[PDB]
Amino acid sequence: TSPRNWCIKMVCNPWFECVSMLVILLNCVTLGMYQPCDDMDCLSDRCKILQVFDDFIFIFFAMEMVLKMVALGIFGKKCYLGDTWNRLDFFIVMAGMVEYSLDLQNINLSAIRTVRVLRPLKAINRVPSMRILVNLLLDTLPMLGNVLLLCFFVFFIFGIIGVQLWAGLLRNRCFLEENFTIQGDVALPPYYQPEEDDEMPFICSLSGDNGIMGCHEIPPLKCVNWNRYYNVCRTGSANPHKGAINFDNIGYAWIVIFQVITLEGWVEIMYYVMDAHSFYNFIYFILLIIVGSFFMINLCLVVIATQFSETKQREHRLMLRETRAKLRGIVDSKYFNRGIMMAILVNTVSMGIEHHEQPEELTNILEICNVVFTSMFALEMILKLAAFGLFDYLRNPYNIFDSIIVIISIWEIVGQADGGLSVLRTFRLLRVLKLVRFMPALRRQLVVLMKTMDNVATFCMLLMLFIFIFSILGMHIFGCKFSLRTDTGDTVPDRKNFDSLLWAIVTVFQILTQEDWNVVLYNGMASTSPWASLYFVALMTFGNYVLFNLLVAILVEGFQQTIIAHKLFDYVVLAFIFLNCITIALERPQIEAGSTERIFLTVSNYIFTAIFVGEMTLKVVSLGLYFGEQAYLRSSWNVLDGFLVFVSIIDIVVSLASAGGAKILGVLRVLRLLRTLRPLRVISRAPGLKLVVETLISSLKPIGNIVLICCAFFIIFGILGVQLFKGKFYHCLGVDTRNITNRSDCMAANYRWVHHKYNFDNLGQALMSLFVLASKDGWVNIMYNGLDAVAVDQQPVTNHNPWMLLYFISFLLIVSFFVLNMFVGVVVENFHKCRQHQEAEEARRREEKRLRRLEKKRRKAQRLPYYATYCHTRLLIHSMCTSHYLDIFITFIICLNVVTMSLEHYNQPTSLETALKYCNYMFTTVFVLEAVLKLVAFGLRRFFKDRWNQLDLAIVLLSVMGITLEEIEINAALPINPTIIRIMRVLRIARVLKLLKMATGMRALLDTVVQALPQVGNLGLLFMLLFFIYAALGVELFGKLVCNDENPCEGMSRHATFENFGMAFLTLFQVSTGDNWNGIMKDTLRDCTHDERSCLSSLQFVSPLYFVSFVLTAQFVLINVVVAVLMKHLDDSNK
Ligand SMILES: CC(C)CCC[C@@H](C)[C@H]1CC[C@H]2[C@@H]3CC=C4C[C@@H](OC(=O)CCC(=O)O)CC[C@]4(C)[C@H]3CC[C@@]12C
Ligand SMILES: CC(C)CCC[C@@H](C)[C@H]1CC[C@H]2[C@@H]3CC=C4C[C@@H](OC(=O)CCC(=O)O)CC[C@]4(C)[C@H]3CC[C@]12C
Ligand SMILES: CC(C)CCC[C@@H](C)[C@H]1CC[C@H]2[C@@H]3CC=C4C[C@@H](OC(=O)CCC(=O)O)CC[C@]4(C)[C@H]3CC[C@]12C
Ligand SMILES: CC(C)CCC[C@@H](C)[C@H]1CC[C@H]2[C@@H]3CC=C4C[C@@H](OC(=O)CCC(=O)O)CC[C@]4(C)[C@H]3CC[C@]12C
Ligand SMILES: O=c1[nH]c2ccccc2n1C1CCN(CCCC(c2ccc(F)cc2)c2ccc(F)cc2)CC1
Ligand SMILES: *[C@@H]1O[C@H](CO)[C@@H](O)[C@H](O)[C@H]1NC(C)=O
Ligand SMILES: [Ca+2]
Ligand SMILES: [Ca+2]
Repeated sequence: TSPRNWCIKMVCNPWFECVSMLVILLNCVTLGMYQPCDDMDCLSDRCKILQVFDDFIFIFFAMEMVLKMVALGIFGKKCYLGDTWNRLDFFIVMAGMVEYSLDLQNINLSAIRTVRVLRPLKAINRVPSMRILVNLLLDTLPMLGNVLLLCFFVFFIFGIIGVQLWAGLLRNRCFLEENFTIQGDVALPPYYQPEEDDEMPFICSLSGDNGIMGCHEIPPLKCVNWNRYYNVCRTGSANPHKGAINFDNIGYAWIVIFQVITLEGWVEIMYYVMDAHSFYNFIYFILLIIVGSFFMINLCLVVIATQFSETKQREHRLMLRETRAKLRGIVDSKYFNRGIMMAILVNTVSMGIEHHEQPEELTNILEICNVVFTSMFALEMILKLAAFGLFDYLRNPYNIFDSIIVIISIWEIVGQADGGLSVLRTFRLLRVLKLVRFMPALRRQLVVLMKTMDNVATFCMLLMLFIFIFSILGMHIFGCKFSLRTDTGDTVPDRKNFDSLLWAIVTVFQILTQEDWNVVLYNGMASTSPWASLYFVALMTFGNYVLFNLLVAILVEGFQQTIIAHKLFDYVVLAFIFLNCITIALERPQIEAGSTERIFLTVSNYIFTAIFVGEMTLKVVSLGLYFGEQAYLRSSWNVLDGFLVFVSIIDIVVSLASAGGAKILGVLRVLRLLRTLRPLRVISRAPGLKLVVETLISSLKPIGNIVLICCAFFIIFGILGVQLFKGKFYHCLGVDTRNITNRSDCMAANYRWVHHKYNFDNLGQALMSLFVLASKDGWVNIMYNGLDAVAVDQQPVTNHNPWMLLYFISFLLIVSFFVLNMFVGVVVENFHKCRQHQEAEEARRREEKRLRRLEKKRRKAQRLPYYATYCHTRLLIHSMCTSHYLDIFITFIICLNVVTMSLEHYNQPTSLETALKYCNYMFTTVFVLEAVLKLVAFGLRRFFKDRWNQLDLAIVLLSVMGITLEEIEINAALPINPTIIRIMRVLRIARVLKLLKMATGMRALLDTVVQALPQVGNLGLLFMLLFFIYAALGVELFGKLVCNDENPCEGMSRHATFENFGMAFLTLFQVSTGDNWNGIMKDTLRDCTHDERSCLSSLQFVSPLYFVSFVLTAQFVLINVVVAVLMKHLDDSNK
């Protein structure tokens, strides 16, 4: 109409969208200036003027809303409320309206002011690339419901188990005697806490509960052993971590299960449970990690990638002067280019040399070397501008880059006064970048990287919007609430606080990286209220398991003589290895020399070596070593076996030379190390593992380019880190650690000059620290040491140099992107391979698939026995009583049962327990009722043919057994061990599995997993084998690292040490998960007090290599498991 026609021109003007986006950004800026720790009551100039800007923004929002409705109409597909984000704009408009109205009413209500945080979210529709990406993501969400209901299963089952088992156990610290006698001066705390004010508790075990720590393992204080008086322990006070980790409710159990889903702070709470209740809870925690933490979130990645692929396909288908030439010859000589390559390589080698307290002569050598190299590069500059000419030089901008290097280098040489020495040295790294102009494959690889970034840009902008929104929200609800109490006289804020928007963003990024996010969780959820964990859950989930899987999907979709017998020899030699491996699983460095076990191990090694050399001889006489083709050494695995047997012979010969053991000890160490590799012949002597290892190696080459690029970035950033930090990572750890500046002041107080173990002195330690950063573990501590570092030899101060965040976050982001593109590379390769075959086999299956269609045509009607069940008092059971309306009843009763076990908690009112008992009776009776109905519906033919009614039978049998045993303790007929009742309550959870019948989508998803078990099982066997090899190596290497008070460990706490074999197999399982593995490495490389040669040994050279190789191999094996599942998923989606 005419009134609409007045404003359609303005509202449809792209200028209107431009000014809209501009006011969105200005609103974001006004939000950013919030200072919760400083902005109390808004009694300042900045506060009032920002309130004025927010008023203006609200005015503009109301104006744009009203014009858009009057010009587009209301409540219709073409009207204003047609598109989602128009409705969202409506929502924030009304929210601001009510906020302003309540502000007029003089009501503070800092619970609706927090709604402002949704305002930046309006920009999502004002950028078309963002619009289309978010539209696709929203459209691909609704197919994600299946994995989320799987999430509900694997949270609810374990939460019920936990609340039934460990309810309230966490509380029970260790108290004093009942009628205790003290002369006076009451300093004895009510219970015992080893560290001040209960951040590390001493959870005991009640009498009657078989815990492991039972209040007689307390440390004797070091006079008067006051601690020994802590005799008995009863419940009370608070659960551990400021009342944040417990299993009392089911909400708390869900919080804890979420924490161990993120694989952070895991062994801490596992050891709480072990302290309190039983030693056998590692089964509970490991079964959760394997299922809940790996087969769950990676199923989310698989489902998101697959569904996004098909939604992209769907939307796509919807559309459906003379010597110049002479000198030119020397330039492209194919020998001069390699000469300047060698020049640049030795230049970067020279650059990496410098370190802390470098030799006085060496720095002069380096500076003259720099002069030589810049002179050579300038010579190349002049010769190339001469033989080519000014225009020919500028034709390729790589020449421009080289000229830039030349000019900055000569400027650095000239700039010897000030300023230049601080920065122009730091630009020397660009000289390394000249290699790309030479190496060919590293041109196409970077080109395809840029092709990816072409689309990754919009996702990156989306990510920063998301992180900004959540940082604003956190800074609201947690603002100035993390004030850590006094420690040296003042309440120093936690470094992870939310007080300033800079710290808000860096803390939200920290949490997104899942490193020390539990510290923030506890320190926040004990500040506001226990419901504050929903914020962390929403952040971590919506970010990590949705947006990032979206990024992965974006990349993946973007890239589109004598007699010889060989009948059963392999199985028997595999048996012999099993035996050898259980001979290898016992050499703990604690068996006393000359014991029965030592002798048994020696003789077992003797016979096993005899058997293996015998089979080696058999094979070689069958084939021959290298005498022509098809010999013994024409295959890799035979070469490996020969290598192992040769090392075995060397070891036995040297061992028999034990006399004169001086100077050969290192040889013995190396020979033991190479012994531990012997459990690797299974791959050769088993077909599936052999094929899988070949497939791994084959998939390893197409990602080689990215690996080399990532290693180059590691070297570049390592040299950069050496440049920035030289010897700044020294801090005066003492009783005061205050009012002291430099080493001289520290020695004045005589405390100590402690040296951090993760530093940037050398380039090797630079690479170690960079690997720690890149693996998202313990990187916050390194970042704190980086920001705090002040100068060469004095105390770091808190946040001295907040600019290093750029380095410490840019490294994480770049390394993370390279790792993501490495995965995406594995998938593409594998798909290409299978797709090439696939169709061939599947064609024949489709020829058989129509036969299966013909098979169902046979199935039409074999006179089903409904009539025999008709008129026999059950004409209604078989037909009217087996309808879906009778199964909605069963599902509803299942949900009521779920929500009624979801109500148990510690110290519940007795009335609630009685009501739950009555509800259990109700539900058992009804389950019996439809069990009998189903049994009368049909005889025993289909009763054993359903394969699912048996599940109902088992459940009803468990339920009736449970209700029957309840009577036994009503009448006290027989003394029943409460363990039986425990098992029965905890097993009542089996009534949940009845939902699987209706959830056909979950059935399909779990199936798609199930027909991946060839590859998945072979990879799992490989993974166990890798743990075995690395555990044996670790036991041999770090076996004797004593952990006591005088050697305070950081990561190997109680059973995570390497002493035994299994105790090391656990710590390998812990390192693989990436929880406090950096702590374990710091524990190993630890100079001791000359108590042992292991501490003084070559640990520094070999411990980091051990840990890095293990972490890389474990992660790669897991990636290959995931890609196998994903390919089978795409194949199933094809059919
Ligand atoms: C390549 C990326 C993917 C991972 C980085 C691998 C590093 C963990 C490796 C390669 C460089 C090695 C470093 C080379 C040099 C050294 C110096 C070495 O000797 C020392 O300077 C400390 C002892 C001393 O001399 O006082 C300590 C081991 C270390 C850090 C090495 C740590 C382990 C390192 C093997
Ligand atoms: C192109 C579109 C899609 C980008 C959307 C993201 C922006 C809306 C976000 C990303 C970066 C944010 C900026 C990050 C940094 C700050 C600095 C901040 O100022 C302060 O740091 C003050 C700190 C203090 O006072 O203690 C003001 C908000 C602002 C500009 C933010 C405004 C909102 C920005 C631009
Ligand atoms: C996408 C949805 C499902 C999650 C998005 C996160 C927020 C919209 C929700 C989830 C967590 C909730 C918070 C949980 C904890 C806090 C602190 C909590 O502390 C108090 O009791 C202070 C009471 C007061 O004086 O306001 C009050 C509820 C609140 C603000 C909640 C506000 C709304 C939050 C941030
Ligand atoms: C079957 C093959 C293919 C590999 C299986 C080997 C391991 C999975 C098993 C078999 C031998 C078991 C080990 C047998 C003996 C020991 C020593 C044992 O040490 C002690 O308990 C001594 C301390 C004490 O007695 O109090 C710890 C368990 C452990 C490591 C066992 C851990 C689990 C092991 C390594
Ligand atoms: O959550 C995050 N925020 C972050 C912010 C910055 C940097 C990293 C961030 N992270 C990661 C943290 C852990 N987690 C999976 C790790 C690797 C994972 C993977 C690797 C590559 C890839 F392309 C997709 C998924 C994977 C999955 C299965 C495996 F078997 C091995 C490894 C999700 C991403
Ligand atoms: C070390 O700190 C003290 C304490 O103020 C100061 O006087 C001195 O100049 C500093 N530098 C030294 C001793 O080189
Ligand atoms: Ca950690
Ligand atoms: Ca981690």
